[PDB]
Amino acid sequence: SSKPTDRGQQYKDGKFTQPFSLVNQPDAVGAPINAGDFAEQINHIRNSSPRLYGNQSNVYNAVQEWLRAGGDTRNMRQFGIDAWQMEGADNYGNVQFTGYYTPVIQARHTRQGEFQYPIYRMPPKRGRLSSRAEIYAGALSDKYILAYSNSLMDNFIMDVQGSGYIDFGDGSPLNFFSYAGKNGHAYRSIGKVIIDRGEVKKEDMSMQAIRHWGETHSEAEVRELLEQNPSFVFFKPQSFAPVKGASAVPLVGRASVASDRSIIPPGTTLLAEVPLLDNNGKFNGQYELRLMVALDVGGAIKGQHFAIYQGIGPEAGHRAGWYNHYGRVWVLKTAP
Repeated sequence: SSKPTDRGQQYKDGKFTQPFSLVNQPDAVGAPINAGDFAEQINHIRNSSPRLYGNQSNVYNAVQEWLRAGGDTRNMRQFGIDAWQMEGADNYGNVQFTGYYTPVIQARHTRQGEFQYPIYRMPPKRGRLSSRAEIYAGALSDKYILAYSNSLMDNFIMDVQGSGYIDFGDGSPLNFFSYAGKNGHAYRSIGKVIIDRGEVKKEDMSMQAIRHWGETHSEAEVRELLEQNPSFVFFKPQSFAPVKGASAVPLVGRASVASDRSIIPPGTTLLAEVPLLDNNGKFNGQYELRLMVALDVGGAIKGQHFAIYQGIGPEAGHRAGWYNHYGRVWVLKTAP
């Protein structure tokens, strides 16, 4: 018998042969520890997607009533809540949990250390003529610099997206910057370049592939590559815009996940025992009972697999990085 337990896998609920198994009562003790966050998450659905809210409020309401009353898994029945245990990837109830987050651009107000890569606001017409290479070489006046970032590649991802969040590190709130304009040069595919060079395989090309490539190469190498795209993007300050997933609903850290729309539709409520990790990123045998809502999707997120949205910034990125563990999940539904 081969039953590994190094990644959080457990084998105390027997074998499952159906995608969803209705349980008398979840094999989980205590109450969810993220009630507050869950309430905030539901509110976001009520305000940002009234159509989805109206389709799942029966579940949200029942769950909320259960939580205020105590939140003990042994008392869910009286609220009409049914718990459907997921089979897991190994058919033993072990569901795959990865992590994901919203990256932030670290920046400073003046050139210093690694922060040598300026992000610009719209310059006058004449200044807009310069190609990327020329701007890199100092074509634009310093007065149009919005911030000095520590990553040329991150600046390019931002160019493609059209917006991004900048963290100046001074404790102030995150600054959101949105599309303001562009230079006079047509863009060229950076993805295409690293493909024709045999750096990345055609099927592996994604924004994350380009992002990762920049992290493992020198700025000199990144600059050389980036210069192949003469287009350049200009930005403007914008009032904060909360991060939304594919359901167009603002995501709340560790209270929302990305899931397979085929087996777990958006708005679906999840009760999960999430494996706890330390600073090193290792499973210590401890679990966390959380309530989460499927509000996003992904290309590599299919089947008995959930990607827990960790939030925004470096801390969230650390958690989202070393996350590839297993836990138990019960879909909560109201008895028809």
